[PDB]
Amino acid sequence: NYPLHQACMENEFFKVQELLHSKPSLLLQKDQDGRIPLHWSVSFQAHEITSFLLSKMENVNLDDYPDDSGWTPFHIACSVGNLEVVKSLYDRPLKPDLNKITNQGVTCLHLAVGKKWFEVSQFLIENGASVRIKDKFNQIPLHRAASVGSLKLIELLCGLGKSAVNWQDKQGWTPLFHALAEGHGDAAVLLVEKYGAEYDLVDNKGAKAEDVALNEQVKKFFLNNV
Amino acid sequence: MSLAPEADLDSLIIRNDSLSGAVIAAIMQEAGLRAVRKNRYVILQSDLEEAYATQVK
Repeated sequence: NYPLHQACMENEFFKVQELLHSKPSLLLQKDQDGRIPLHWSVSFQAHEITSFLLSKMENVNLDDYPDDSGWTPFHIACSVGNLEVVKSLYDRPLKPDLNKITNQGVTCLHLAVGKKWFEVSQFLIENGASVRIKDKFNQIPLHRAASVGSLKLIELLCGLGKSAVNWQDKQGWTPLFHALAEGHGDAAVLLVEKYGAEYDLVDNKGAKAEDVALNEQVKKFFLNNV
Repeated sequence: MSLAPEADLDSLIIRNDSLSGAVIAAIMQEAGLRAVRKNRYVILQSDLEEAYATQVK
């Protein structure tokens, strides 16, 4: 039904050449999910197909190609993690808006961080990606770095990125609340000790960050260190 | 079926923590059903966000 797109998911290069040669108007055809061939080649890390397709998209701004979920090929790239593909998509005539949000309001940085792709996250930040765009649930990337318990990302976001640290989400949780709810004692103390996170804020159910701890061991460890 | 490589399931969980396993399963089953209407064997973020939008409240 969408031959070219399929060839991209399966990394059938020779196949992509053939289909495009026959019907060039397929380069930007959108499939049943609003995706163009580049969405898929990027999704399955088909480096050769991606390059090939990009060579034909010199005039294209990726920001104009969100799929049905609002994800452009760039959001897909940042979520998969390969620095080289992200670089390829970035270093072109027209550049992607690093802060473009999906329909759920998330940015590429939210995606790389939540998956713990340090290099990609560092790359976005170093090129101007904001570290405070709030998504539909009022979470910024730091909320995600804390929930996965990545010390590496917390320091990248709060350090190089000068991230806000006390913003509360729709649920009333600051990033600290997230670290403790997921048993990440050291990330929690890192937020408090080194980046000035407050631990007296209360969520919508009146609970404090120390009260949503995975277990009272993490709870004990936290209090014993902040 | 399976989640697309770029999918982000650990995004639906971070929202209003404290979802029974049951609800998580309902969401996944619901996402899978949405992929089927698209004739896809892989689950995309849209399936997940939509599945969540009608399993939580």
